[PDB]
Amino acid sequence: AKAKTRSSRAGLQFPVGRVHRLLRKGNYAERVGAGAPVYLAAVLEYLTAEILELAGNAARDNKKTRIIPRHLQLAVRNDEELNKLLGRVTIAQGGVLPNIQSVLLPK
Amino acid sequence: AKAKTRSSRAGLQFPVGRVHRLLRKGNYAERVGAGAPVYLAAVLEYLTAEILELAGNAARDNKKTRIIPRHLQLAVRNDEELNKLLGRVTIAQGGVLPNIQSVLLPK
Amino acid sequence: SRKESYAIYVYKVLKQVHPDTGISSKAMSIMNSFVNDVFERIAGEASRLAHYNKRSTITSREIQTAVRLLLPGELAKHAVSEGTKAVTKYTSA
Amino acid sequence: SRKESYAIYVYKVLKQVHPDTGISSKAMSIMNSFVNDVFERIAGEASRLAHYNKRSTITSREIQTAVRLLLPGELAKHAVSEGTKAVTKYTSA
Amino acid sequence: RDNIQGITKPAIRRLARRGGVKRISGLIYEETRGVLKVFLENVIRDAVTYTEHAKRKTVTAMDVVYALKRQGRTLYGFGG
Amino acid sequence: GAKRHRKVLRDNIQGITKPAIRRLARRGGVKRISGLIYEETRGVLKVFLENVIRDAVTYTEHAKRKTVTAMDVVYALKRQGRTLYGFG
Amino acid sequence: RYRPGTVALREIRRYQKSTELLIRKLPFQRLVREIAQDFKTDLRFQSSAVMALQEASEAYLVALFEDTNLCAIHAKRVTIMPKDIQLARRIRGER
Amino acid sequence: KPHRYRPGTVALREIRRYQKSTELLIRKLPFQRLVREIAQDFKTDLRFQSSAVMALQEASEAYLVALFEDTNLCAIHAKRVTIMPKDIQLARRIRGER
DNA sequence: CTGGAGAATCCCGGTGCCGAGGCCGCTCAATTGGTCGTAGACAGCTCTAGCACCGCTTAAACGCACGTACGCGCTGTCCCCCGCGTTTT
Repeated sequence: AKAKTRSSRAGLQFPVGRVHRLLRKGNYAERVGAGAPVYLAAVLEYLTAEILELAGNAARDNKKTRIIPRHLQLAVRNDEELNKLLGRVTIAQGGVLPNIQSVLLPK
Repeated sequence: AKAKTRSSRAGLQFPVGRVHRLLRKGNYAERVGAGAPVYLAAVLEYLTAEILELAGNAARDNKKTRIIPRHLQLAVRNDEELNKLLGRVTIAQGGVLPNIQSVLLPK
Repeated sequence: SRKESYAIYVYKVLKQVHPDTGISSKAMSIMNSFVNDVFERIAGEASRLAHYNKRSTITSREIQTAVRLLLPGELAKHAVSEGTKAVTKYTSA
Repeated sequence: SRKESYAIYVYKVLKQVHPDTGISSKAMSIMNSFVNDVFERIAGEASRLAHYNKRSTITSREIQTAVRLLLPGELAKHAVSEGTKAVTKYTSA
Repeated sequence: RDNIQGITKPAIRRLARRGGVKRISGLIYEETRGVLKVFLENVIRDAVTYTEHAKRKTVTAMDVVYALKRQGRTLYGFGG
Repeated sequence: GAKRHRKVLRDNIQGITKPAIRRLARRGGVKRISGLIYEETRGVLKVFLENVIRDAVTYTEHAKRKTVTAMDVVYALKRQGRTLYGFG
Repeated sequence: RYRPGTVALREIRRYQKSTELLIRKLPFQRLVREIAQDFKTDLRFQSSAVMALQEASEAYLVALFEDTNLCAIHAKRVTIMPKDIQLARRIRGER
Repeated sequence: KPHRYRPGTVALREIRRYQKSTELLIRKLPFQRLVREIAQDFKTDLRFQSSAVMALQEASEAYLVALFEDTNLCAIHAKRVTIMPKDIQLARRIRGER
């Protein structure tokens, strides 16, 4: 026939063949389903875009054209869902959300 | 001929063969060295007694002949290194170490 | 030496969301860093459940439930759809 | 059917330290639960350990090393010797 | 239906006593009642997720153990 | 003379300087600082350090090396449940 | 009459060697089933599961109290207040 | 007369600066020798990677940073504005880290 | 309201530059077409346990009085840490 990538077949972008190998060497089970490498791989696309779209948003708010960890730091930590997700993740060079305590504000 | 259990020929108590099976069904890796089940077992008794005699001492101190979940709590929580190991660990019918802060006491 | 990573696919998705935005390399490494993590956390979680029910093969039933276990709230809700849509698309295709 | 645990091996050891001390079932369940964990905690890392050096077979060294990862200080020094002795006793005969 | 209130004040006060509390406010009781729901709801949500995926309609503690660990509170004593 | 021995007082741990400490605190959002903090901080930071470093070194020998790698310490961080992104 | 603050110490002394539950099971049991109703309908509980739940909950609650008590004491008080909980709830990072 | 700012206005300005800044605040040369100091009590004579040497600081800071803001929470609840070690230790104890 | 006044900050246009990003060969991993063993969900049977309720009695809740101790608002007072300009480091 004609070679057609599974990612194309799912209409996805992430390399499922890579992971099905990786799942295969990942020793998570001695056998592995076929749609599982697929099933995860799309959701993989979801979160990256989800973060990437946020990464784009903050990137615009300082009027830059290229995304940086500070943007990444800001985006996820500005997202309560992502921040709850990545609470045990610390970001390299990401910095901190600017936030001064109310009582430190001068009378 | 007459078989001799592996634990005996190491001078131990725990069934190393079970672990060797559990190791092989535990899919931690495709292959298992020969002395590994032994090594892991050796610690197992150690820690196993290491606490038990602590619980025995507490059971002696509460003047009962039988060791209980409360005994399990007290000795573990009274020894610091174990407590570090067992920090995220809850003992059913375990309870609390007795403690009242100094300033709470009357003068 | 050869080193395989995820940059190109991430680069493709970015141009899906922001077709004009650029990207650094360090942040890309972060993305590579991040993907592998969630890659790992799901899979072992996926593994141990199959262990919990004593099964030997990991399918989407396994994958989806842990995604519900792993992703909180709306992401889990929305991503399951993302998973659900692709799977049917693959089986149909 | 037949489901297996560790209480008997516990109880010999009990009689090795306290030859005349009883133990409640609520306690015995606790030990069965407790021992199962401690197995698991190391068991994973050593498995992980093998992956880290791209090696492909678990040995006692990894267990040895893995124990060094968990157990605190002075206790680690004890068991590692005891781990050292038993295999030496095992390997000698 | 107000089963949260079924956790009485002495039920609250006993716990703080075993917690070592000498003197308690009155607003403490409602604060506790709301928060404890959060502990419970989070667990039971995830707990049943096991039960559903395990294809049962009955809640084993073995699920419960699985979850509480998955939260990070490891527990000994109820099967495994 | 007798100047070859006039400065032997490094004793690294103060190398984390008060200006930095306050600079650190200022990024964190503290407005005013006790003076005993500086020393107390030195304790907290160090006691932090080795525990990983121990664990971080703990890897190294097992793979039979002599040069600590970032990836090595990368795993060192994960074990205590504080993960980092960005060094592969 | 005993002066205020004496029985409490005896109460505190009493319970720390006491070990069994401090929450009524049926008020415990009923609340569990109500809450579980909100995710899926028509469940079925093993007493172990509920009991296992109960051990977690009290074990949960007590530790927070100690944290809260520490908060109260640090404010130079002996009377806990909800903000101490919230300050505590914040620092552990589940807030 | 000299134009001195009211004490604290400078600090709030400082607090602003760093919260937009993202760089390290710890000097590299003092930093790594600290680690090179530390390694001796585990194994003699190792050989450090700068990436590793770098990677230390981020954790080093990020850890201590989160410490600070929690410690800042303390004096506020303790109705202060100046931090005490008793605050610092308190959080670590609340962090369960002693 | 309004700032003398200094100082601080943001914004506007130039500069330099090197890294993000397409281009360019190349190989081995991902895709296709074959087999065969087993996993595992699914009907059938089993039966355990889960639920439902009663009824009764007593601990345990519950709804009150009372009294005082502690929470808190407030105010001088004192001293340690905050701004700053050189002088080291």
